[PDB]
Amino acid sequence: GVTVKDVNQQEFVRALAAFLKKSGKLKVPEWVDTVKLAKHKELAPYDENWFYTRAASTARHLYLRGGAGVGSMTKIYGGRQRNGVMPSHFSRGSKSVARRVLQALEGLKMVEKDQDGGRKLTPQGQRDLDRIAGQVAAAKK
Amino acid sequence: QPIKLARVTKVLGRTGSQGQCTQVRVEFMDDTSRSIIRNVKGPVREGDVLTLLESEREARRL
Amino acid sequence: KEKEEVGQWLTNTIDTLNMQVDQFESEVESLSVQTRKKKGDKDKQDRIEGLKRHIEKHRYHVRMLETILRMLDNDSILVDAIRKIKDDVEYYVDSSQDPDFEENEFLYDDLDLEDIPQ
Amino acid sequence: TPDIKLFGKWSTDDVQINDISLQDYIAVKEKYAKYLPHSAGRYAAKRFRKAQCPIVERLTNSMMMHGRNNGKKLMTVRIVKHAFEIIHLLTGENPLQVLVNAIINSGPREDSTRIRRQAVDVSPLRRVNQAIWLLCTGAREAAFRNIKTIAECLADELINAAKGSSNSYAIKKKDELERVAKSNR
Amino acid sequence: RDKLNNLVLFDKATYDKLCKEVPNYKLITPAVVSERLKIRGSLARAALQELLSKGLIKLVSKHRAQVIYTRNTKG
Amino acid sequence: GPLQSVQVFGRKKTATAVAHCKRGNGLIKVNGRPLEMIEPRTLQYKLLEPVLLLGKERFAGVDIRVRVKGGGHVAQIYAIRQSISKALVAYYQKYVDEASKKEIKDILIQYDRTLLVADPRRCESKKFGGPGARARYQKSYR
Amino acid sequence: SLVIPEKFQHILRVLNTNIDGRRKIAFAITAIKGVGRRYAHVVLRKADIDLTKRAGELTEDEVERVITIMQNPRQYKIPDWFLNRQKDVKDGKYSQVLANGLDNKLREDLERLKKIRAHRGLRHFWGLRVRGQHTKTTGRRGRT
RNA sequence: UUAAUUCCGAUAACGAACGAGACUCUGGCAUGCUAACUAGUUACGCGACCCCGGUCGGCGUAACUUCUUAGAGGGACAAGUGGCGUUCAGCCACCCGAGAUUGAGCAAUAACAGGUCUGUGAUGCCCUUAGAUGUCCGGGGCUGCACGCGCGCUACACUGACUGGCUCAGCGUGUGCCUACCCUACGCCGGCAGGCGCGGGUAACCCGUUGAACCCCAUUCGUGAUGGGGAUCGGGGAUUGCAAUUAUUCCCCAUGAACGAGGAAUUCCCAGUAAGUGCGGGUCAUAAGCUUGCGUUGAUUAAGUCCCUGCCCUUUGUACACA
Ligand SMILES: [Mg+2]
Ligand SMILES: [Mg+2]
Ligand SMILES: [Mg+2]
Ligand SMILES: [Mg+2]
Ligand SMILES: [Mg+2]
Ligand SMILES: [Mg+2]
Ligand SMILES: [Mg+2]
Repeated sequence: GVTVKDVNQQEFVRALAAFLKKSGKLKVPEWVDTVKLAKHKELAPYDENWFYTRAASTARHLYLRGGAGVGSMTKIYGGRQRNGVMPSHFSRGSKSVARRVLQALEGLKMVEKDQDGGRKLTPQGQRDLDRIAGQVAAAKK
Repeated sequence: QPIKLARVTKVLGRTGSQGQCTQVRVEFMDDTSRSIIRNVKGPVREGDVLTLLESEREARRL
Repeated sequence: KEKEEVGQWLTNTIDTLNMQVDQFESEVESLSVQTRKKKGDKDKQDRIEGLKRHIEKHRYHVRMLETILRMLDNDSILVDAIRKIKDDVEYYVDSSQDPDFEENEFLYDDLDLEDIPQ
Repeated sequence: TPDIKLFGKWSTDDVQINDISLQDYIAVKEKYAKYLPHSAGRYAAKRFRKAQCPIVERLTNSMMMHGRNNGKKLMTVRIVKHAFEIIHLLTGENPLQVLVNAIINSGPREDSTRIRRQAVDVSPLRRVNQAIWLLCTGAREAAFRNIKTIAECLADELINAAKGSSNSYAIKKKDELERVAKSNR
Repeated sequence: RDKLNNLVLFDKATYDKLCKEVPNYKLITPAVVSERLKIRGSLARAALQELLSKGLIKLVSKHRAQVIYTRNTKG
Repeated sequence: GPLQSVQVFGRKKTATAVAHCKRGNGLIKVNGRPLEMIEPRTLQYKLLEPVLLLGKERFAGVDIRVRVKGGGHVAQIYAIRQSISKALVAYYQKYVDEASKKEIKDILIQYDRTLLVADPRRCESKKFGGPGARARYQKSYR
Repeated sequence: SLVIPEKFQHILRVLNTNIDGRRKIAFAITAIKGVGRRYAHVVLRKADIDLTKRAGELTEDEVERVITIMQNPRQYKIPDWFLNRQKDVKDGKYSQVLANGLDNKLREDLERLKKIRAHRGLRHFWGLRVRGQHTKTTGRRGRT
């Protein structure tokens, strides 16, 4: 009936972070209120619960393209590094927040470590994301 | 002083210092026998309607 | 400087008549809600008609103020005439909502603006 | 509807071109109805193909100016989309029709060149070009260094040009341009 | 040279102005609300949010750069 | 049961899209997502132009599954729209009467010629002495 | 909370500096020279203060909580790499240096570099570029 | 008449040669050919999730080459139609169609006291040759700073900035005779630059489906030199290097300058063009504000003229001829 694919992803991330909140075991780190998650930023993420949305984005990206590791997540969450007086370039995300989103999402069994490395989505994790897709699909009625 | 409307029957040539205007023969849309010459600014092809704010001012030839 | 100030004042007046057209239109809106929900509000329909009088004359006044601004930027109509009628146009803006209303009919007949078509 | 094509949410009919000098240069009607002001293009391949370009495609094409906005047709399509909703809300009437009225009212009918100057009249195509250009930069210098959006400035500038209010930059530069053409004929 | 003093919160002399005339505006945008009431755009957005929640205004379209409201539909 | 697939491609630029139109029910979807959610959504009706010009009953007997690779978002959307409009085109030469095909061409081309024939405009090569394809650097004197 | 209640203050006085009350607090406490756009956010997150609240909208019970975290950030779990003065040349002390202390510490770094007759100190004395810049063509207002 | 000394035609010239054109590469087009486990598509089997079907770059094999690769060919010629035309050379418009003018490369004769002796074991002459103008080592300078100029980058914001989310490329390059220095998947520690481990790739095989930026959707701002702008400067932390101080580079915090669209003047450009936007290559131990390529988004205006600056041909005048 509904998959993660055939629903709009915008509110899908915003509701899946709430599911990860209702789980209550998503394992936020100690520095999550102090950091900047990329080189190309200058201000902290304004959202108090940006870790849950980032974990939702990471779960969705692992669904849509598996075999992804920390370098792949920093490639996904990259942007334009405004070098000030120099022109802007491409810079990546933070490897530590990437690996701790993955380590959290395997702390609760939703992603899995592939042999030789990389992260894949678990079958019940696919079930969880697909039911969150079902909830945001019933939100269209 | 009414403003008039006129259809191009002929393009004669480009005029101006830089060749920036066209010189057209216009036939009025009240009298289809009254055709005079006006210098026109912009890309003008033949068969097109123009609003003359002065209508009896004839343009010099080429 | 004087022409710019007078045209700026005319722009402020077309702004305030736009706003007051909006106010009378919204009162027409809500009284029309009430009449359509409960037919029998003949007094509310009469109030809609009086507000429609106000909207009609505010629209007419906008058109003549617009004609004044066009002709003023084209330098055809004199600032002495606009200063001759500025007190009475201010009087209209101040006194349009009042029941006690002594309007000059000759606001634009003093300049032959209703005489000249658009 | 297969026959009539809504411009998103605006009918392309009920728009009458009151002039005949611009009737075959304003592309709105009966084959030029499209869903979006975004087409592929090839409208500058020959000399008069921009007459076949629909007038809102040209409105979005001339709105992407001043360097930082070049290549941003999707953004200008969105600005014109919001501006049309603001126009329809402000006037209660068709944004396509008052856009055509703004074009006709703003297009300067005679100009001055150098053949000390000399007056000429204008092309229908150059009249439409100058109309669109004056409307777009009237919106641009209305929206620069100001709190209100470019969609609002384009909307009220199109409405002010559709009535000739002399608060629109297009009208108050058209009348001076025709005035200096008046001065040297 | 030039400077505006835009209200950052409504005082009571402006709150009645807002809740009385602003729902009767044909065009309602935080930009024009800032221009009439001499307030900031952010305060205007925060105003039109509670005005939409109480239903005195009506949303037509939203965007991240342009949100537009109008008066109540008659019905 | 005759298997009645047709597989066409469509281009705008270096982006190319392959539409797979086979016999089925009224499904049209691109990269696995339905056509009503492909980003950016300001060209939603641009994506829907083959559907809205040809109606839905022509789409009723066929389902179309499009993949697209290369280019960027607008060129992606134009290649997708190309692929749809010539996918119904190559199904209706092949499996149904030719006169339905001819009247579909009578709808598509006379609306816009770039539904069925791609524009050949590609990026022109930058040459030396300038920042790009035609423009040159600033010339300085004195 | 969009009504303007009691305890609204147009200009605050912390660290003997002013604060624009119109600003969001996360940019309002950046007016202290020593506290920037991001050290403001980390101090306003170590204390539970909502960042959509304004500086005049805050009450006195939390502005002291803000500036005590300013004065001593290491007692309030701020890590050492936010600080503009760690491993000092005199007391080796990790601290965040503030309103008039910033001028004091900058001046003492300057004169401590002057006393040893270092090259950077001599170029700071003469007014030239000290970070190795090409002074031939640019910097036309520090000179003449 | 042509883009053309390009043709027709005229003709004390006739026959020729170069340049131009032709030519090679590149772009666009083929559901016809060749073929594909280092490229895939479609079927079928199994697996996973939802509610018979849907999704899957989850796993696997029976056809096929549409997508991809790159070869052989085809294709377009002013060929067809209607005007204009000595009814010639040719021009304009239109049908049919992928294309009815894709972009480069090569580029004549004659020259120029143009640049290069600092590319050369190309090199004449002269200078020097052991207290060396050879060569090596150490340190410094080539970055020095009252001023002037040129090429550029960042900007002066709301058509924006910040912060989250979403979603798309195309050229490439990559483990080195000397020769040390490659590109990196992924696991773990670290805010971060980074570090510590095992793997692949001498490459359509691994990086890689190159999840690029701009753009798109949602927050916070609100005309304030502001959350624009990021110069300058202070403190600390990593990497490369034998060595970084005159800060090699990168990070973190803090400092928060001019700058409100720029005088006279002046440059480049017309269709995938300008412009924005990022990514490669070169330089490279560390390394892009440069250059050369590549894509992505994508216009305003123009189909003209000799007014300005120049170019070509003819006629004409000349006291010019290093003109
Ligand atoms: Mg010489
Ligand atoms: Mg040098
Ligand atoms: Mg500032
Ligand atoms: Mg900034
Ligand atoms: Mg020049
Ligand atoms: Mg260089
Ligand atoms: Mg003589």
